[PDB]
Amino acid sequence: SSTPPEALAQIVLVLSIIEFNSNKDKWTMDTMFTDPAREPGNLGFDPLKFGENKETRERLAMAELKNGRLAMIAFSGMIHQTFVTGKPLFASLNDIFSSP
Amino acid sequence: VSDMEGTGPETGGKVFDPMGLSKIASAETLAWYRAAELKHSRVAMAAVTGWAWVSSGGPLFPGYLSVEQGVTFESLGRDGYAAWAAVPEAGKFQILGVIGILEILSESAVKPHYMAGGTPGKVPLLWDPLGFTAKLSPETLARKRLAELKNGRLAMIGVMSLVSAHFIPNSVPLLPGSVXXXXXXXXX
Amino acid sequence: SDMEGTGPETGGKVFDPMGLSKIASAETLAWYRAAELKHSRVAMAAVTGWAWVSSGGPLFPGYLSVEQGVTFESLGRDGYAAWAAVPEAGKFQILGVIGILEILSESAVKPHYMAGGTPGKVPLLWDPLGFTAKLSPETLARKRLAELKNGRLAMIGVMSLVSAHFIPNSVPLLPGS
Amino acid sequence: AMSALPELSKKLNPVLGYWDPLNLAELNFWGAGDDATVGFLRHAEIKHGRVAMAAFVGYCVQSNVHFPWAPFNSIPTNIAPAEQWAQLPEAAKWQIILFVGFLEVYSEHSFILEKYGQKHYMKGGKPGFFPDFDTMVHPVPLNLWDPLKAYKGASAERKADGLLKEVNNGRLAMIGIMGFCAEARVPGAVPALSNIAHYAGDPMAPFAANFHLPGFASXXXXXX
Amino acid sequence: SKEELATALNPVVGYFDPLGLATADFWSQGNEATWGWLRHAEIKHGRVAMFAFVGYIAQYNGLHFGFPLSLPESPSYAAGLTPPEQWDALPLLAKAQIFTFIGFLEFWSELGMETHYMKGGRPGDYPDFPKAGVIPVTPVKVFNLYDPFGFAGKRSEEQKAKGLLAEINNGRAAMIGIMAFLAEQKIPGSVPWGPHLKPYAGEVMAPFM
Ligand code: CLA
Ligand code: CLA
Ligand code: CLA
Ligand SMILES: CC(=O)O[C@H]1CC(C)(C)C(=C=C/C(C)=C/C=C/C(C)=C/C=C/C=C(C)/C=C/C=C(\C)C(=O)C[C@@]23O[C@]2(C)C[C@@H](O)CC3(C)C)[C@](C)(O)C1
Ligand SMILES: CC(=O)O[C@H]1CC(C)(C)C(=C=C/C(C)=C/C=C/C(C)=C/C=C/C=C(C)/C=C/C=C(\C)C(=O)C[C@@]23O[C@]2(C)C[C@@H](O)CC3(C)C)[C@](C)(O)C1
Ligand SMILES: CC(=O)O[C@H]1CC(C)(C)C(=C=C/C(C)=C/C=C/C(C)=C/C=C/C=C(C)/C=C/C=C(\C)C(=O)C[C@@]23O[C@]2(C)C[C@@H](O)CC3(C)C)[C@](C)(O)C1
Ligand code: KC2
Ligand SMILES: CC1=C(C#C/C(C)=C/C=C/C(C)=C/C=C/C=C(C)/C=C/C=C(C)/C=C/[C@@]23O[C@]2(C)C[C@@H](O)CC3(C)C)C(C)(C)C[C@H](O)C1
Repeated sequence: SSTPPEALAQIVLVLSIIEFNSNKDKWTMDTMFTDPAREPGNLGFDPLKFGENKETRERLAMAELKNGRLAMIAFSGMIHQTFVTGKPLFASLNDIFSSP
Repeated sequence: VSDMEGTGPETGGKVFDPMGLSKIASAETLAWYRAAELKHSRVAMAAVTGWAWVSSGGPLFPGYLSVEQGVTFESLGRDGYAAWAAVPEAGKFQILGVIGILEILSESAVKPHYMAGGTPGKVPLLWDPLGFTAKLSPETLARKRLAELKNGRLAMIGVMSLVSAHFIPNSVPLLPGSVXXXXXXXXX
Repeated sequence: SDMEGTGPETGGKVFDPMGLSKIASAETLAWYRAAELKHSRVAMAAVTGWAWVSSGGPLFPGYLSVEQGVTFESLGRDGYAAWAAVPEAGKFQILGVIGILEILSESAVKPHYMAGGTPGKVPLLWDPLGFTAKLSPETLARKRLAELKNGRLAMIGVMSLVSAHFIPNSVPLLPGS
Repeated sequence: AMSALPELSKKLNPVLGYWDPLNLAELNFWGAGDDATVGFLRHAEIKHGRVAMAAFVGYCVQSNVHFPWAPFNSIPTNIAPAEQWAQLPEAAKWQIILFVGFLEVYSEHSFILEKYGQKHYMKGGKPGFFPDFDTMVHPVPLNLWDPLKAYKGASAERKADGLLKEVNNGRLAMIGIMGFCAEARVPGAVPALSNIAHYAGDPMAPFAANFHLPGFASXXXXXX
Repeated sequence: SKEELATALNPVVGYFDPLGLATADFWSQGNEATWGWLRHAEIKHGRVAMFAFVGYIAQYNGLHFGFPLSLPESPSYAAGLTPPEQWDALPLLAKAQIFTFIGFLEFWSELGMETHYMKGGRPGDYPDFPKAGVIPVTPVKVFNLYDPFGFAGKRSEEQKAKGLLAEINNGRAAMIGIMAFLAEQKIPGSVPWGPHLKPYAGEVMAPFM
């Protein structure tokens, strides 16, 4: 709420452009996975070509999945901790481990 | 594993891979890593040289800089990093344009790309105009390449130290240091 | 076991009164020799510094931190009053340099001394000028023995100095301050 | 070679041959092998010996007298002769140093050394091979060695005996000039001499006080 | 490259480049264009310094020339004392005119050459002036730069090579001499063992002061 709203408008616009173009007609459940070559989560964004190894592909996929789930839980905790404290995360953490 | 170049007499004939950061990727990602390392090394060498030429000695270019805003090279006479956010407004853009042209031509006009079977770090012409990398033997060229790698690693550690010296309390246990912003003022 | 070090003054046999072998493997003997050699070199540097500073010595001409105002002469001719006279920045820089050097020593010798290798030898920080580059192998063994003997004498010397500082009139040749 | 040094050291001194405890004669301290090291040490010793014989003779000569040519008395009659050298003109000292360095360049030049009939001392040549002065443009009559002959086709045994005598005589002369300089600097150093006196400033310092030069002549914060 | 260096000077030069400017690239043209350009630049610098050293001594000793050059003004051959200030005394037009003259001279130097020194020509070879096929001039202009009156054509090939080597070495000597003279002129203490000059002028490498 403190930052200018035009910044949010432009950020949301850029994300809207990115995900409108990243799947040109592949929205909805019945149209996205019509091609039996689009594996889920593969938007083609691998510039550095980590995914041309094929031995660490499975461990990288599991690392991404587990880190994503952990980040979901973590961000939920951070948001609700800020809600119940009114302070940022590490200030609240310092107030937890204060003294008494 | 990499096993290509950069293992000097400091860790001793062996690759420095604690976390690895290799073998989790393909062969082209290693070449991309080496290209990024060499570009970082050269950029931080130039940044150490610029920090030395700005912070203490200050051998400013003779004349004016902006002609419109009245910005003088002598007027840029304080701070290592606040001097960047005083070089007009189009002056930054005409440097970033040169850098962008150089790198788009380095990635396009070099016929074998480094992620396809080429070499990370090549030259259209801009490197060695005077022939300082002349008839010297390939063992001498390998020695100078190793010296470049080690000097660049030291230069990256050097610019990392001189940035976060007056901003992170002690950190670097030395007495001197300059006060400025840690990172620059968001490009242009 | 056999190792190095054994020579005269002990009859050519291993000096070991109270156990402390036959509970040691090859790795433990390697660690014993590495600790002995590091202690020996540190103690040689310690006696060479203590004797030069305390007895005579022209000392280092300079200032030692122009900003703070401490001078080389103002540290004193004692050591425990002069090590405390060294500023905290100098202490931190000395300890950090030594720590970086020994982390490089641990990670840079290609066989570790407890995983093969030769204990007490680090290719880093040793002879840059080649003084021991191509000595004969029989001469190098004699100089390793000389290093061990001078080192053991040096450790005895350093603890004589420390004991005389903490406990007066101990080490009777050595004075009370 | 490695084995020529023991036999020459036996030749110059039969009671103590191959004395060297320093363990440097094997060190290739340029990375150029054992033989180049031996040649470099031999050339350095012979050069130090010759420079010190000249220095000791000059000290004994101008420590009590001088040579009147033109105002060459004000410099010599000023403290010890080392202070006289330190009080000499800057252009004079510069000319002396550059003439000696030109002789060094002529000595080290491989083409000039090859014309005399051997190679560089680190490449198998005899250590100390100052070549003849036959190469420039306009004729120079006086050489450095044999300027007015004073030598002929002597025997190789006579040449070897003269070389050994030069080597050990140069060693004793280096000891002598070092003792004289130490006695001039620190009184009471050499206990067998108590007559030579007066300061030399820093004897290992050519440029001092009088010579201005383009900076970097900061004799302040010197050592002892 | 080794033959010219050895024939010029054997003792202090076998090849002697602390900077490897020989066998460089020089604008991606090749080694041969690099070598021809370097040799031509050396010969040109030596010739310019040889002429200019003679001019500097002939102006420092006091030998001016007669007739009232720029007769309405008096910025002429009595104005300055030091030769840098003498050349700075030319108001606007003398310097511009001699610059245009040298520009034409070097333009024809690079034009009339049958094969350029960067393409396989002999460096330092000034081409002859052409016939009456250049602009309104009726005869050949007699001046040239090499052999105006046909006198130097009697020299043989070996004499020509010896003269070229002597020209190169005397060129280097005159280059050192002029820079020594200007260093003495600007910075006292610099260049001892030479003739004593006075401290004057400013930025002698800058024409229009
Ligand atoms: C971002 C700069 C950068 C990059 C891209 C590289 C890249 C590389 N280095 Mg390298 N290096 C660097 C900086 C860098 N280095 C610095 C600063 C030092 C000095 C400490 C070294 C010292 C060094 C040695 C001694 C060796 C290498 C080697 C290698 C190669 C194999 C390593 C690999 O696959 O993982 C590289 C992957 C990455 C760098 C991924 C990025 C991960 C980031 C940087 C983590 C962030 C760390 C943290 C913020 C740093 C804290 C500050 C720091 C000053 C301590 C590779 C080409 C080895 C080699 O050449 O093998 C033949 C080798 O032996 N490097
Ligand atoms: C802590 C330093 C240290 C270490 C690790 C070693 C290690 C070793 N020494 Mg050694 N030595 C030392 C100091 C040390 N030495 C000193 C100072 C002397 C001179 C008195 C000697 C004299 C000596 C001889 C004459 C011989 C050895 C031998 C050996 C080897 C076999 C002995 C063994 O198994 O014990 C290794 C384990 C230890 C020493 C652990 C230390 C046990 C306690 C903590 C020591 C307590 C001492 C006490 C506090 C000191 C008081 C003050 C003191 C000055 C009197 C082994 C490599 C023998 C050898 O070369 O065999 C091949 C041998 O013949 N040493
Ligand atoms: C255990 C080792 C040790 C320790 C902790 C100290 C600690 C101290 N010394 Mg000391 N010193 C040592 C060994 C040591 N010294 C040795 C071996 C010598 C003989 C050369 C000296 C000679 C010495 C002098 C002359 C002076 C000190 C002083 C001091 C004090 C100020 C810090 C300083 O400048 O140190 C400097 C310490 C060193 C330079 C020794 C470093 C030891 C490492 C192992 C050697 C690394 C150098 C290496 C050989 C590279 C040099 C190349 C060369 C051979 C060409 C401090 C209490 C000063 C003071 O005021 O004291 C009250 C002072 O004036 N020291
Ligand atoms: C805490 C403590 O106590 O320590 C502190 C101290 C201190 C000092 C503050 C610290 C720092 C900063 C450091 C160490 C910074 C280091 C910076 C560094 C290392 C900077 C390299 C530049 C190289 C360049 C520009 C190369 C140009 C090279 C050029 C232009 C060439 O062409 C090379 C050339 O070879 C060719 C190719 C051909 C040859 O024919 C000719 C030459 C040779 C010319 C640290 C890290 O905080 C540690
Ligand atoms: C035929 C042939 O082949 O050519 C011949 C012909 C010819 C022309 C003659 C030759 C020649 C050329 C020359 C000029 C050779 C010159 C040799 C030269 C000039 C040799 C100086 C030595 C100085 C010395 C030894 C030191 C004295 C040192 C002394 C006396 C001391 O230190 C003693 C002392 O320390 C004590 C003990 C205690 C101290 O408290 C006091 C002092 C310091 C006093 C040859 C080549 O030689 C041989
Ligand atoms: C540290 C210190 O001491 O300070 C200074 C002191 C000092 C003295 C000032 C110094 C100086 C200055 C120096 C060395 C200056 C050197 C100047 C120099 C060397 C100036 C060349 C002129 C040549 C000309 C004009 C040739 C014309 C051309 C002529 C005459 C020809 O036509 C040649 C000819 O071949 C043709 C083309 C055809 C042939 O058929 C006929 C001949 C052969 C006739 C120093 C030594 O550097 C150091
Ligand atoms: C990165 C390297 C670089 C290159 C290769 C390069 C090439 C050219 C060329 C092509 C031959 C021309 C013709 C040209 C011309 C001008 N440049 Mg350059 N320029 C570079 C760097 C800078 C910087 C850092 C600044 C700057 C400027 C100006 C001004 C402004 C004067 C005015 O405003 O009156 C003018 C006319 C300043 C600026 O624009 O300030 C508003 C300024 O600070 N330039 N510039
Ligand atoms: C010099 C100096 C300083 C310093 C210093 C430093 C770094 C000093 C370091 C000192 C150090 C590192 C001292 C180690 C001693 C270890 C000893 C004596 C071990 C003896 C071990 C012995 C005697 C073991 C003997 C036996 O084990 C044997 C061999 C066989 C067994 O069967 C029987 C027993 C157990 C009996 C200051 C203070 C920083 C400031 C000052 O200004 C300058």
